Amino acid sequence: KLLSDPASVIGPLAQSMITGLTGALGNLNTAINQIGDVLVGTVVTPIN
Amino acid sequence: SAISNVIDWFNSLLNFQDTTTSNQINQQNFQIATLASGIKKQQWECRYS
Repeated sequence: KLLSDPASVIGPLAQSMITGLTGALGNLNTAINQIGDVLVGTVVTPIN
Repeated sequence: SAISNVIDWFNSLLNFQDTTTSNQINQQNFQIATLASGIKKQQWECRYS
């Protein structure tokens, strides 16, 4: 069951357990926030 | 907050857009009117304006 369908057997787990998931989400959210902020000013260091 | 800031910036850009278009139309019409009107011959130089 763990090989085929790991849904029922494995319970809910925190995003922080996944490697780099929180980092990617934070990067995307910060990019969106910077996109919003630049249009009104508040000069900030660009992400990429 | 980012989407709200984008909304505000877009509204500001639209305001600038309409103001600039209105100013362009007004300036061109004013120049055309000034060119059309202007100096007219006095009464003694000729009868007609």
